Amino acid sequence: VQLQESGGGLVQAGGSLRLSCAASGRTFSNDHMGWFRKAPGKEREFVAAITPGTEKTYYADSVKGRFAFSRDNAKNTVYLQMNSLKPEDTAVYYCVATPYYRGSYYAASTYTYWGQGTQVTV
Amino acid sequence: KDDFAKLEEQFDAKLGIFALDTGTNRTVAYRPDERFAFASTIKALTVGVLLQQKSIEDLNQRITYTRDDLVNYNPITEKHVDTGMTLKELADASLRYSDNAAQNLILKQIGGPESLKKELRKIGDEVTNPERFEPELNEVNPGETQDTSTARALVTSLRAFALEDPGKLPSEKRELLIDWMKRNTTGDALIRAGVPDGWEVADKTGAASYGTRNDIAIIWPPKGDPVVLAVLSSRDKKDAKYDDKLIAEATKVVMKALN
Repeated sequence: VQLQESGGGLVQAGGSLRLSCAASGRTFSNDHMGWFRKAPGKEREFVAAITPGTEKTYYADSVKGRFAFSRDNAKNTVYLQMNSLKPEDTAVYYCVATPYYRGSYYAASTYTYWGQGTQVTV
Repeated sequence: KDDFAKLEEQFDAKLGIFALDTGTNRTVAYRPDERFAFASTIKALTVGVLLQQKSIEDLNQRITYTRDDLVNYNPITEKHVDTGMTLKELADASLRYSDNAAQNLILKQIGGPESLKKELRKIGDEVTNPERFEPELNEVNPGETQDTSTARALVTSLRAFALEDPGKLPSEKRELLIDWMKRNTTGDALIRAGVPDGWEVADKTGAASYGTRNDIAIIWPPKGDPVVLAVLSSRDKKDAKYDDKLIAEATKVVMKALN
């Protein structure tokens, strides 16, 4: 089992990136997915979250309106489309998962499955 | 009645009001059974449930946590990651500062939102619908019942925990809840701003999506029995702002109606 994030890297301010989170070992279709980011020196913060059924999305105020969380159960992948990128968005993006709602979506301790992370530069 | 309708129009908002004078049972109501996102007002009921489940001695139990437990607003909890905080300290932070991680830690201690719901049903609250943790519980779209309550239900539940009749907490624990709420730091422009000077106030505030702005309180005259009231409000658009003055003004109307 592993969660591998792709689609990140070298991009300009105002541009767009589509982060891909490819899963392996088990199906993550029933799992509450999410995104977290960590910039050098700055503390790790919540980005986005998605439910399995109705697929309710939750975004951080700092990311609200620009980012979009979407799923693809057949390919075992979840996507994060980032529009109107700001220098503020420069961080390592982590793909997170939990089979159930054990706590807040904003809390890192709520996620039992974590990814290696992908660098995003603006 | 027409006074509340006039206020609603002045602030482009909808009001939900219920007030009960515990000394005479005189009531003031305006859409008392209309659902609103309860927002951080739930923190008062969560502590009420915590107090039913824990002895005063057990409130001294230190709760360890990490940065992974922190959410969007952690004014107190962010300072004590290294040592942890006791249940007493977490309740203080949750009620007085509206600390979101403190609420979440307490909620986990009492078994989560579904356990809070069960315990509220046990005291006779068939309306309050706890479902989510902070801050996601603030994301309520109109028509939804998740993380909502009514002015009548919030007053009934607050009264149940805070007052001797119907005493859902023993005296020592009631005193703790009242003390924390009396020392709240977030409600100076709400119910506090609409009660006459000299009257004591124990309140809990909340703010949520669709310009939701709430305050629930127990208020005491210099002499006599307390009033329990809930002033809830919301607006039509998702990104609407709120005005604390609406709550203060609605409180002034309530006080006139009761006196």
